[PDB]
Amino acid sequence: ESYPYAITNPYHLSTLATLFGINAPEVENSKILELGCAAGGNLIPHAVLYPNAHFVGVDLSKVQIDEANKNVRALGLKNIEFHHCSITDIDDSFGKFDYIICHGVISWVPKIVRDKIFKVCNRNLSTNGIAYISYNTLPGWNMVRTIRDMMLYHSSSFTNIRDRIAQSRLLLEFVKDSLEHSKTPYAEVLKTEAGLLAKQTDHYLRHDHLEEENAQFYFHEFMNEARKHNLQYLADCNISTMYLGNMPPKVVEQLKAVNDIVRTEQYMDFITNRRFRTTLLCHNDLKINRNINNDDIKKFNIIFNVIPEKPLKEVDLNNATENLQFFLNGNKESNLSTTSPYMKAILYTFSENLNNPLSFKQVTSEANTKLNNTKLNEIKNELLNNAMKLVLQGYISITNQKHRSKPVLDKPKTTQMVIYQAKYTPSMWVTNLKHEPIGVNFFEKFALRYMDGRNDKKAIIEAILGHVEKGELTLSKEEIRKELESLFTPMIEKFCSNALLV
Amino acid sequence: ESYPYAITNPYHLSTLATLFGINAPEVENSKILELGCAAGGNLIPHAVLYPNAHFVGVDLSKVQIDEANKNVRALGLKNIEFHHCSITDIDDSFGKFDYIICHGVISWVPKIVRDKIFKVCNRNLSTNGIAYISYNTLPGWNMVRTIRDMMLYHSSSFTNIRDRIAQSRLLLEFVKDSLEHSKTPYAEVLKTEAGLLAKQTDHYLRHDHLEEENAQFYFHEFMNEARKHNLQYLADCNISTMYLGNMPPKVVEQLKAVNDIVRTEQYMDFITNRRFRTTLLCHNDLKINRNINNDDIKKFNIIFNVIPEKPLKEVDLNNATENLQFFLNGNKESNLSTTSPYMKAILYTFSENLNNPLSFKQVTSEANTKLNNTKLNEIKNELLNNAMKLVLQGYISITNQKHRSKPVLDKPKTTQMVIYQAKYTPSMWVTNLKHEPIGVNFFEKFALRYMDGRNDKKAIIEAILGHVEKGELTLSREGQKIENKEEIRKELESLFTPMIEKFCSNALLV
Ligand SMILES: Nc1ncnc2c1ncn2[C@@H]1O[C@H](CSCC[C@H](N)C(=O)O)[C@@H](O)[C@H]1O
Ligand SMILES: Nc1ncnc2c1ncn2[C@@H]1O[C@H](CSCC[C@H](N)C(=O)O)[C@@H](O)[C@H]1O
Repeated sequence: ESYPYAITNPYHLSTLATLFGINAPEVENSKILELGCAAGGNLIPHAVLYPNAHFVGVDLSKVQIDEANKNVRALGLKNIEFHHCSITDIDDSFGKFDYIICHGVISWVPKIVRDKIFKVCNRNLSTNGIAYISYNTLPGWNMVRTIRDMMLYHSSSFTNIRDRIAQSRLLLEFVKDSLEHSKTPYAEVLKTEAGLLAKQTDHYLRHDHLEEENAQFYFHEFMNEARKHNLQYLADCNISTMYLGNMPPKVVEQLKAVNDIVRTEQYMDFITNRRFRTTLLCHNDLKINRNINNDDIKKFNIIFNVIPEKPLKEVDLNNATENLQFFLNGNKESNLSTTSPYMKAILYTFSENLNNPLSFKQVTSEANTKLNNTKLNEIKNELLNNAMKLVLQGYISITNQKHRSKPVLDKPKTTQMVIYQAKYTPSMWVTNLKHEPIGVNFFEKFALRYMDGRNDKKAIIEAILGHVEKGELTLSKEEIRKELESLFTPMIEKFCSNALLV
Repeated sequence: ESYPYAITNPYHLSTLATLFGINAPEVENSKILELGCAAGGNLIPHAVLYPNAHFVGVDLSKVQIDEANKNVRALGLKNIEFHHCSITDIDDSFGKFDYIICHGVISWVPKIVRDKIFKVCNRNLSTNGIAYISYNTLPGWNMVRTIRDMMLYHSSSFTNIRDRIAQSRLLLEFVKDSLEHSKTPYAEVLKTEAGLLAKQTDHYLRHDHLEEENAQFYFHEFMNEARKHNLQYLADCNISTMYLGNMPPKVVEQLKAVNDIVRTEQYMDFITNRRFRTTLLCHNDLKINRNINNDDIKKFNIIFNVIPEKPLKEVDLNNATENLQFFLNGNKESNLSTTSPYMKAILYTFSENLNNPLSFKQVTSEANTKLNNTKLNEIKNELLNNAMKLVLQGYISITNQKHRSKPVLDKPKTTQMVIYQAKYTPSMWVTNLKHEPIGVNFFEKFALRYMDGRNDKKAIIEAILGHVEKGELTLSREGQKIENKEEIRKELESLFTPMIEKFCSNALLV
């Protein structure tokens, strides 16, 4: 189970670099390095997308690297190589990379390897390159460490990994039952954290990992190390963690009064109990511009994943007594509502383009055709006044990736990575065109096996029919017929709006 | 400022020893050692109370030990020694002690000194003696450490201790400002913690104290160190921290099943976020009896400090359907109510005996007089069935201390220690007979100066009046001053009766 992590997508690093006034290299011709890449699930899909780029993963585990290379051979990729070696084996002969991704390693490795990671992110980084390093942080990690301590101390039962996992689990359940009637805040925190741990699979409970030491960085100590290597802080990959606007305005003005972003970020870590950071680093020499304005939205392609409570053909967009509701990435609650004809036209245009970025001009022109082409100015005004605020709060995505051609649904066609995963892989998820893991059931997976752009609906349904009778697939003959076709159109919608169709 | 800590009282250690089947040494002739005694405010009041007991303090700070010796000399005590030396200087020549008190020390000292504290608590402890060691604990200490890390980080502004203090205060208020509207639970925990910290004085916030390393014990790690020295866990001095009865029965059954008290205690620390322990240890070879029965209440004198909502003379206790309310140490917020006439009679009896220990026979016979002396057996049954449960939950105090004879309020007489504190010391608090600091206002402190067991009420009032006229005490009406000789005499006579009640109920009168 080697997952892609969308937040490490080189196009995301490049986007964030653009936001802050850095011109990062074009992704399609770039060179990309992943440190501690495991079996390559966070790297291989990019190699498939960008045959003109070059990819290098490094991991100390020979079994993971062997699995990486097996999938490389299977996909026919000529642009990617995996090396079984330590990070500490990397030297100047590896060359310079435009993007360096190190996700979930630096907290778990000894000091000599942490120092090496910083040194590679300097020496092997291109002039305008971007380095990603993610790590656990105090104060938020305290609670996790406590539970690990708890599970180790009560786990002296037997010697086996397997046997010990079961009593770790029933210790989590025992904790739940213990706190049943407790109203204190700490009981609430511990109960939720234990519930999370219980949900996880055995690889995360296995006690050899529980015993592993975490570096327990504070942000300012991490940055101390990065600055020793002449790297400066660019951004967190979730920019909403940098948002100061939900705080009292005197406080915000005071935070701006001192100008250093590391101290401000550390302060926010202290008062928010921050447990994890996904940090972007770049070379000291670059001049970063943190002054962001509304018009900056025009620099980017935009995604706002919103689902309207009422369909478009049932509403009159110029009826301003009607407050219409849109659910964000979903949904119920966690939502927004508008009375504006212009904001309605904008939100309806985003809801037809889910996970398919639109330029400022594309969004506003398409919304204007819903307003009879008369409103372009008012629409541009409404988007300008709002977009960047919602981006900085994390509701809207910006990307340097371009709008994708509308998929043709007569003969639905998924991607090379996805067809491969559906045919040859046991996992119940696939990697979409945004480098996001998308969960699928058995019906959706078997159906993805057949979307090459050739087979029509009847053909795909028949190919799946080969699978149901000899399972393989079992759906929870005529009932099977229209049960299968009732599942078809919603599946196509899910694939088309989750960037699984080409 | 050197406070007494009532929880370290050797009579409290002895009481807990008795609860668990240990016969600890008689307090009045004992030998008592305090490690890291600072200025001796936790030791000196016992030397005053127990002329036939011997007391030894040890502290590394010359300034503190000098203050302790100044107060010993001021009090004229011959039974107490204060030594300026390290705990590492203690050896077999110091002799054996029946009680050893180490409070707020071991978490703050290097590993070698911690080793030595355990060693002393074995080698210098009498056969039946009790050692007390308190320390900060994980997981609860995480938050405190975090705030200290924050303060040190956010004030690094070179070179000025007072200015660094001002920056740390500014920081803490800035925190409170930042979290105002935010409703998340972490924000609330942090908010009140920084509130406590802002409340304190400058010596707790000085960066050199913030930089000091805490040992950060888990309980099982503390007990591992104690066991190396052949010390076993007796109990926590707040026994309510040991109580499992508020947890689901199946959980309580599993905990009871594992039959390891140190593991059970650790589990409770994890699920309650325990931040501090006050631990009693004793030699490994003593047989500790953990089976506690209702009738064990008969072994102890008892205090339950309850204030009735309604005066006894306004209620009929024999009424069984009326719900009567009682407020604990306090209160009006935290209370206990009952319709039982027998529990009512017991509760009014405790309310008349505040902070004065009562035997089982005393509680039940006095309760019976309220029920017309026909109820003795029912009242004994009520106390039997509820008392030890309330003890283990922390509501009722048990003590090996004797019942004290009633103070005669005619010529009120306070104790040697508090008459010293009131006359000769700047502090606004005094140390009562139970080793508790009791806050006093200016009128109460002045009054205490004059209660020698000779001055009657008229003479005490005349003395205080002299202070009001000398300019050293002012009385607000309020908020206009009351300046006329008569009418200040009037007001003083108004204030005297509740003051004598408060002293009487706070164990300040002999
Ligand atoms: N010194 C070293 N050099 C190269 N890889 C290392 C290393 N030390 C640890 N690793 C690798 O670092 C990884 C940490 S687990 C994280 C793996 C992957 N990025 C993911 O999130 O799924 C493991 O695959 C381990 O084999
Ligand atoms: N090695 C050592 N030997 C003797 N005293 C020490 C010591 N290390 C620290 N101390 C003393 O331990 C005390 C810690 S502060 C706690 C003091 C006191 N028990 C109270 O609670 O008020 C300080 O007075 C310090 O001087």
